[PDB]
Amino acid sequence: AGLRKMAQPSGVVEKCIVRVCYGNMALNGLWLGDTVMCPRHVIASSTTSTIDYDYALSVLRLHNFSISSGNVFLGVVGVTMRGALLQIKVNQNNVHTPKYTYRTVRPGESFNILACYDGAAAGVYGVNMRSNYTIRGSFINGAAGSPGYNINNGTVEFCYLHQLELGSGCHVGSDLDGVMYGGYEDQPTLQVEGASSLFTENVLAFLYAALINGSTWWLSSSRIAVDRFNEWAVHNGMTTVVNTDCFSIFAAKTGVDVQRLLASIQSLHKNFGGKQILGYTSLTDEFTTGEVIRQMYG
Amino acid sequence: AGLRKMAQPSGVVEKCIVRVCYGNMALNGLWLGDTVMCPRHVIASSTTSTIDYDYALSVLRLHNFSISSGNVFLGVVGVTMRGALLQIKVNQNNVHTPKYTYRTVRPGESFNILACYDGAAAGVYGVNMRSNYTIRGSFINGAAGSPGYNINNGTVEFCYLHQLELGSGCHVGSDLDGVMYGGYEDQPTLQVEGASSLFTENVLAFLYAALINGSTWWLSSSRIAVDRFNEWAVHNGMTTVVNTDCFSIFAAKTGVDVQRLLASIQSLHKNFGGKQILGYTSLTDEFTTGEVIRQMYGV
Amino acid sequence: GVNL
Repeated sequence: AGLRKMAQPSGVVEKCIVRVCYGNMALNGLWLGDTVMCPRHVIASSTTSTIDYDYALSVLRLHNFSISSGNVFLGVVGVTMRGALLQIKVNQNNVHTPKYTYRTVRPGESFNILACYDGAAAGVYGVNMRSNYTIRGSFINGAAGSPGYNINNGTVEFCYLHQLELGSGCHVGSDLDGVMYGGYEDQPTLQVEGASSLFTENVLAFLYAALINGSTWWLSSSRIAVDRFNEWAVHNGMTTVVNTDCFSIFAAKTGVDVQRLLASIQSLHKNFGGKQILGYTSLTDEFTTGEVIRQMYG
Repeated sequence: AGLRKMAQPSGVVEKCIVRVCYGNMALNGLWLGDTVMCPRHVIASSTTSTIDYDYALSVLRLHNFSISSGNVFLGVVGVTMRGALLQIKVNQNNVHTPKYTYRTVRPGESFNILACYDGAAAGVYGVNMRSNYTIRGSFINGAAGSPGYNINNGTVEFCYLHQLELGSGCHVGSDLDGVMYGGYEDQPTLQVEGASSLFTENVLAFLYAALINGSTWWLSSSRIAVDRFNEWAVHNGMTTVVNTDCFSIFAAKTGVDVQRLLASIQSLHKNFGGKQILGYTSLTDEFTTGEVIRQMYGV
Repeated sequence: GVNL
């Protein structure tokens, strides 16, 4: 009984973190096979004016790179641009390379952040991609290159390398092909995050997780129609609901239908914060259905 | 920027988890050097009626144990009782044993849970020892033996092995000497938890991090004296604050004194007014000043 | 109590 925003174990990912230095810039890289990936602004000079990354690569000296795993430095064979990342060929294989894939995540999906500094893992936590493609993270200067990941069937699924902070805990990374999430630029210029809406699908996963754990003080007796709730959601900063069949697994375990939970959501929005649900803010949208099931039953 | 209840990386602890199976009971153990620690109720015949643990140990058959780290299977050389734990000597050394110490954590201290299932690490989260000596975890049946730990300067400080649940967000372990936290018993009996009190020092760390992160709407324009607050606290579910000294460093980065936050606490107590603070709608004592400084500054 |  209970529910916690958990992080999948980090050990397989820890062995792939390297320190990447260039000039007076140092950040984190991901070492898989004989390639290190890392944000391309490690080669940037100015940190307030637009950066011509292509010119920076044109004048790059490979010996100016200093790449280390623990106390062991690697020889740099080549560099190539990969969107907002650099792909750095190194002269040695990482013998601890896990089995892995790349996958881009979409808004509302959960993954794990391994926050790294100076090529070393310092903490691990779970995040959920917000509707404006930022994550509610905890990063200070030096965290760039921190990997996001999910573990599925012995396979590490890399989805995120940290790039920048827009404001507050609004953090922005790229996927592993170098595409920035949300389209934000890796330029030190003035950009604003879009608005963000609560993922109603995620709130429902959380509410079902509450029911399975015996928390029922919030559960309406009356139901509300999907369309009625949708009309309300768009004026109350929550996303609309398309299909209720994705919650079939929870219907089959609680007897409770989504329409009762949508009525509870509106009443919880009416007295927002009057009581916690499982020690969490009611209407927390950081839990997905998969997370809930994986945590609750397995 | 950003405050997140986080966990230290689980890598070094992950290699110390074993599955400990006896008869039809299975749970997790911690394998350090040539010793495996695990909750003693794995040798109980049923966890539904009172257990004579001494009896079960005396009738125990070593060959009935199956202890494995993956498909490394460990032969059992000996078994001894260590409070609420079993100290099992095994025939192989865990070569990946980290440098480690044992330490009993006190209320208001944070540590990490590596939540384990069937002898394998399943996830990791930070927790804080509540004043009633329980933690707000997420353990299902078969998670007993999950270790709690901190990491300081390459040393793993083990402080917790999960034992039991006495409520939905209410979990109890033993330290690695076998002493149950809070003195609860490893028996299926009527025990309830003591009332909890918010650790005011931790709440103040949280509210400082809120200010640092640009959340200020809740900040009181009044002030209350520490002595005054402490008399209010003992009647409203909060610990007294003893040393205001550790917030000197925080009251510089912000122009906010402890006495200002302490007035804010009284109003925020039982009310955030429809709003949130760094996602929270209720005062949290899960962050220590140490945690918060590490997260905002790296120091 | 539940022995987990």
